[PDB]
Amino acid sequence: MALLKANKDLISAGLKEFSVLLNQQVFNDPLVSEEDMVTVVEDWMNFYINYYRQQVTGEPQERDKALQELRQELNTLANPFLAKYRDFLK
Repeated sequence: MALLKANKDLISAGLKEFSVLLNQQVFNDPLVSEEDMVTVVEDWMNFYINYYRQQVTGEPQERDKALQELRQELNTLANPFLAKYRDFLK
């Protein structure tokens, strides 16, 4: 797996941020619909990616390769979240 120390070190920070942030969720009094929640997950990652991209380092392709993977992490991170909500409520 092609993952530099500094490159992977950046994604690791965001990876844990999503896990911890998700832990805050209680799932009991969610007023927001499942549809409106979808757009939130997308915008949520867009905000994080914009921050990290503003603090990268390496090479043109390296930074692009490291940031490109950030999507995979957040992409799947949604799998458990969506499965939980969909399983808990409609």
